[PDB]
Amino acid sequence: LEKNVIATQLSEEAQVKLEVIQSLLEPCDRTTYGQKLREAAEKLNVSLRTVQRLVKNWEQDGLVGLTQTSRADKGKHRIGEFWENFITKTYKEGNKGSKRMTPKQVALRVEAKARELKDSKPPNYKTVLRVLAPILEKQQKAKSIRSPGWRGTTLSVKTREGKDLSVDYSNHVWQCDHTRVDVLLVDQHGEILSRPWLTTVIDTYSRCIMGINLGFDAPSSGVVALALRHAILPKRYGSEYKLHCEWGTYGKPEHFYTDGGKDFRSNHLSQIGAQLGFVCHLRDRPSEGGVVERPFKTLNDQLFSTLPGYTGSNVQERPEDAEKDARLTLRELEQLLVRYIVDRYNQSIDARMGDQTRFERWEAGLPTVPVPIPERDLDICLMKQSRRTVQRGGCLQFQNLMYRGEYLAGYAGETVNLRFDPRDITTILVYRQENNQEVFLTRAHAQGLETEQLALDEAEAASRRLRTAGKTISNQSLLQEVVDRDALKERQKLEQTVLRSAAVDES
Amino acid sequence: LPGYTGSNVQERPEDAEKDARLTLRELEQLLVRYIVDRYNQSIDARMGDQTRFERWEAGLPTVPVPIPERDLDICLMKQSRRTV
Amino acid sequence: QRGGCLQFQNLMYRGEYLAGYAGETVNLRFDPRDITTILVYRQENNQEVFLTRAHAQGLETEQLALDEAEAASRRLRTAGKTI
DNA sequence: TGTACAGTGACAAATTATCTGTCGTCGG
DNA sequence: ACAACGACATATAATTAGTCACTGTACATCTACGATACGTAGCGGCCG
DNA sequence: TGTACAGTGACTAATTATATGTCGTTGT
DNA sequence: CGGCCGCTACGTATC
Ligand SMILES: [Mg+2]
Repeated sequence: LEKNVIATQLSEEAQVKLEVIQSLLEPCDRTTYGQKLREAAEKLNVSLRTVQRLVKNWEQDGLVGLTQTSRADKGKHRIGEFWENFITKTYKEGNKGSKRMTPKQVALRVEAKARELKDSKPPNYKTVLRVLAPILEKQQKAKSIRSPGWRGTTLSVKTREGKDLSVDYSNHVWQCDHTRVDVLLVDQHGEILSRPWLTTVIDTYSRCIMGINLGFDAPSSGVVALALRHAILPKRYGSEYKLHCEWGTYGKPEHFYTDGGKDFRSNHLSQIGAQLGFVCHLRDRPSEGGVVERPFKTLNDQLFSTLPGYTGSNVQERPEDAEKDARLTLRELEQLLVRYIVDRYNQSIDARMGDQTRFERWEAGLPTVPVPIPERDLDICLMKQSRRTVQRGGCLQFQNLMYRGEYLAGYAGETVNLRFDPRDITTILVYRQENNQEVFLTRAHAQGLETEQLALDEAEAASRRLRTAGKTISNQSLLQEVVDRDALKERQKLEQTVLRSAAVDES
Repeated sequence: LPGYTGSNVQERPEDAEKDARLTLRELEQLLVRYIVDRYNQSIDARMGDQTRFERWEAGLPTVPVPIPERDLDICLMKQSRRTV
Repeated sequence: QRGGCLQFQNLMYRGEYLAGYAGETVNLRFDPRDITTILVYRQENNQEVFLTRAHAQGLETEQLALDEAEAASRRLRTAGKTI
C-alpha cells in the first residue's frame, strides 16, 4: 500500500533547523557549500558533523527529519514480561463474570505473588495502573462506538430469519413494541395510581405514528389488538383534544415487525394476521427496531419530562418529588399525548430526508388510496376457541359459562370454532367447518344473561373466587360472584375505572 | 465474589443470577476472616499512627469484666404484664 | 471546602471572609519562614486579586515554618510505612 | 445503514468599551 | 586538499516505576419480580 | 467539622535509545 | 367396571 507521512506543529525548535536547511537547498560548489555549513554552525551551536547529519536526515525523510523522533522504548515497560503478563491476566480474570476487580486489588495480587516468589521489586501500584491503562481505554472506546444510518430512500429491515424486508412504500412494514411512560398518574380523586403503558404502531417507510394505545393495562395480545384497530381504522377526535391538524392516517399493513414478546409471538396475533392478510416478522435485536424504540426517547425529551409527576428514565435519576407532585389523570395525559402526535410529531421533518414531514411522506408514499374497512369487519380481532364441541341439548360450555344458539341443537356431537370478545363474553359467534372452510352458524348467548355484560377477566375472577368458595357452577352463580365484588378499593379495579372512563369518552 | 450484583440495578452484572455459588456459611467464613485479619488490622484514618484494634485496646478506661453468657438473658423480650 | 477551608502541607486553614467561595478554586501565597497564616487570591483574566487571609487550625501556638511542616508530614509517612 | 432529538464545536455579523491620532490647554 | 560516512566513545532527555498530598464519590432498605403467552397434565361427569 | 478508600495531578529516581564529538577511512 | 370429554393446575419462555 501507499505509506506517506506529514509533519505538523513543526516550529518550536524546528524553525531554526528549517532556516538552516533553507540556507542549504543547493550544492552550489564544493568550495562554497562547506562555507554555508560552517556558517549554519553559528545558528545551531553545533559542529560540522551535526549539520551534515541534519542535511542527511532532511534529504531522506523531508520535514519530519527536522523533528526529534520518539525513543524506541516509548510504550514498553521495564518491569519484565513476567510481571506484565501477570498484571494483565490478573485484571482480566478478576473482571470475569460478575467480578469487578479494581487495579488496586490487582496490585494486592501482585504483592501476594511477589511475596511467594521472594521478589524484592514487585511493580508499584502506580505502574499497575499504567500497565492496565491501554486495556481500560479499549473498553471505554468499545462502549462509545457510533453507527451511521440509513441514508436516502432505501431501507432493508433485518429479521431473526436472516431475511431482510425491503421497505418500498407506505404501509409495507408496520412496527410495534411497548414501554412505560415516565409520569405517575392519579385517579379522578387525586390519589396515586401507577405509570401508564404506551404502545405505538409506526409505518417504516414514512416513520409516521400510525396509531397508539395508552392505559394502566398490561402488555397483552389484547393491547396489541387494540393498537392494531386504532392504527387501521380512520381516526376521530373531538374538540376537547383542541387539534389544529388531522391524524389523517389509516389502512392495513402488508407486514408487521416486532420484538419477541409473548403479545406478538402468540396464536391471537397469528389469527389476526391471517384474517387481515399481514405477515408477522421477528426483530433480530433491539437495535434493529429503532423506528419503534426512538419515538419513546423523543417523547421523554419533548413531552413527558416537562409534565408534573415525572419519574426519570431510571431510578438513579428519579426526581424525589415524583410521588408528591403527581397531578394528571389518564384522560389528561391522553389529551396531551394525542395532541403532541397530531400537531407536532407527525408534522416534523423526516430526519433521513430533511425536506418532507413524516405525514407528508406517508400520504405521498401510498401506492394507492386504500378503502376504509367496515368497523364490523374488525371482528377479526375476536379471540378463537379452536376445538370446543357441541353438547346434546344444543349447548356449549366455556370459561364456566353455558351458551345456547339458534340452530345449535342441529349439531350436537360436532366441533365448532368460537369467536368471542374478551370485553364482552355474554355472546359467542359460532363458526363450523364445512367443505374444509369456516361457515358462519349462529350468535350463541349465555342463557339468562342476555340482558347482562361480562368481560373475560370478570368471569375469570368470579370463577377463581367461586372455585375457592366451594359453590356450584352456573351462569347466575358466576354473576352472583361478580355483583358483590362489583358493589363493595383495589388498585387494579381503581385503574380499570379510570381506563373505562377514557373508553367511555371514546364512544 | 461470584454472584456480585453491583451497587444498584444500573451496575447489575447480567450474569449475577447465572454466577451465584456461595452458601451463607461460606460468605460468613470470608467476611469474618476479612474483619479479623484485614479490616480491624488496617491503619485508623483521622490518626495514621495506630491500628484500629490497637486504638480500641489502648483506648479502654479499664479491662472490661466479661459477662457470663447466661446473663445475656437480659436480651429476652418482656411482655410488660400478664395477670396470674 | 465548606465553611471556607483550604488544605496546605496537611494542615487545615480557615479563611476570614472565605465562606462564600466554597467549591471555587483559589490560589495562595505564604512566607516559608512562617505558614501559620496564608494569603488567598482569587484568579481572573490577567490578574490574581487578594481575597482574604486564612489561618492554620489545630496546631501548636509556636509559629510554624514550612520546613517544619514538611518534617511533620514525613514523620507520619514513615510511621505509616512501618505497617 | 438503528435512530432521531438535544447539546456542542466551528464560523460569521452587529454592538460597544477601549486603544490611537490630532489638536487644544495648562504647567514648569 | 575538501567533503561524506562509519567506529568508538561520551553526555543527554524520554520513558517508566515509585512516592506523596489533595480530591471524588459511595455508605447511607431495595430489582428479583410482575405480566402475558404456550405446552402439558389432571378431576370428575357422562356414556358404554 | 459526617466518613474513609480508590483514583489522580505533581514531583523524583533508575534505565535506555539517542544526539554530539573526535578520529579513522574513503571518494572526489 | 372401564373409557372418553369439557374446565383447572403446573411447568416453561419472554418483555
Ligand atoms: Mg419489547
